[PDB]
Amino acid sequence: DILMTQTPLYLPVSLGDQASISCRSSQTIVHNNGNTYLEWYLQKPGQSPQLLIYKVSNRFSGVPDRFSGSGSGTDFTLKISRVEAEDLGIYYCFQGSHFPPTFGGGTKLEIKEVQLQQSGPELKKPGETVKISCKATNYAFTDYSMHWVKQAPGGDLKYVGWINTETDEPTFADDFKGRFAFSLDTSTSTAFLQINNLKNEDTATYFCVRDRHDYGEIFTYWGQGTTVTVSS
Amino acid sequence: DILMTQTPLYLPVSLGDQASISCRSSQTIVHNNGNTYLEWYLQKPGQSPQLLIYKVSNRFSGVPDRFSGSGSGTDFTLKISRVEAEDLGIYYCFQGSHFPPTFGGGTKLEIKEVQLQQSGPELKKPGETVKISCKATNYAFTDYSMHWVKQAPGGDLKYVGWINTETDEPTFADDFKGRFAFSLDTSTSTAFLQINNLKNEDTATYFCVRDRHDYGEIFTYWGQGTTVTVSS
Amino acid sequence: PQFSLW
Amino acid sequence: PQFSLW
Repeated sequence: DILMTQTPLYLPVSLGDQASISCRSSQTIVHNNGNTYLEWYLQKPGQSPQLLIYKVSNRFSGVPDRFSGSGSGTDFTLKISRVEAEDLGIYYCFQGSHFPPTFGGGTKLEIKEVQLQQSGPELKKPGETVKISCKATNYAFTDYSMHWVKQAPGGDLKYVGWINTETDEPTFADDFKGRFAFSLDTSTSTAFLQINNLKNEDTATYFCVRDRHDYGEIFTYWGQGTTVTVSS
Repeated sequence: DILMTQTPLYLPVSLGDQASISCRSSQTIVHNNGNTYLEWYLQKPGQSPQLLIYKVSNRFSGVPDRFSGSGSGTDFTLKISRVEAEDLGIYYCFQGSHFPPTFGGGTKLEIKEVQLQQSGPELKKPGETVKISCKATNYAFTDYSMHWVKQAPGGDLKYVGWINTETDEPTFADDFKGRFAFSLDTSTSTAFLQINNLKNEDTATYFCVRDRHDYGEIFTYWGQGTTVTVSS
Repeated sequence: PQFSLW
Repeated sequence: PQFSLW
């Protein structure tokens, strides 16, 4: 419902240069609790997205100060004072203030203990079913919910839903109401996402994600992802 | 029709190791002009293929010398003297000697100013119609043709065809004689690919590509790609 | 804690 | 130059 319009789609740059990326929300994203859950993620080639900035301008632990986030209202910006080799990849802005949370389309930048382990890539024929698993390590599984995110072939990110790990109650984003189901197994500290009747539009990498919302962070720990290829 | 068969399918290695990939074509691939257009590409997840080797054994610009290409007739080999992290991804061989140009199926290497900007991701539904755009900057748009390549869910790459940017004449590959139309808006140095009445199988990633054939290089510059998602 | 923001 | 190979 809340569109995050991210520009530019592409940012060719030479190391040493500055880079600025902007994001405009279709609606304000202040939460009734006063916080603005606007986050910025970096996805390096062959890796899962990683959190860089949360609540608009706070740098995630370990993120270098070359990265700074700013903005308010409907306009936000991530600035990289000097681009280095490890900064190349795709950047995404994200709003987690109003359900369903939404991601910007991404900006490809290029030169001119908690762990979540997911099941392996699956090649499936349409109409079939797949059950993706996500095993939580280093925290008590039922202390935090488990979230699920879909990354389509072209890289766009879409929220699937979350499952309360204590009540076993799931919640889906409108676009995933019907053929998707969440379940869990506490004996194995594992959360599952099941997809019924595999369709072409389901081909993607699905990520399970752990939040630290009580610290002000929405998507802090990402699984390595599970690619589901529907070879019709 | 030419089949490009690569060996192995997956190539697990430790960093710093040597790696070798084989590629066999179902026929000899020498062009009537005497040249053998056998190329090698590397594609990182979510990025576009990048040209490594052309004319069998010549390194493309910017490609480090740990990469070497060799072979003849129907047996071709890509060698990497020392594998480094930036080298991981899927490698595809390719022949452009005989139309339609074909791509090998790929080999995944894993651990144990010309610019083309395409239109964002397209969330569609069957029947809908989509117009993918590709803005070519930093060169005389009418100087060179514009090629289009389709990448299927399983990563299979297929040539769609090309359009003469001066004469505006499109040339298609038998599998795209249908609902596929090439057009251009030279006033913005843009080439378009048209797909009407979308279907489930149209969900793929479409890349516009610039050749540098007068250099013996086939697909030298690739746009970042446009994935056409169809909610079938 | 279980997710409580929405 | 426009594509002259095929």
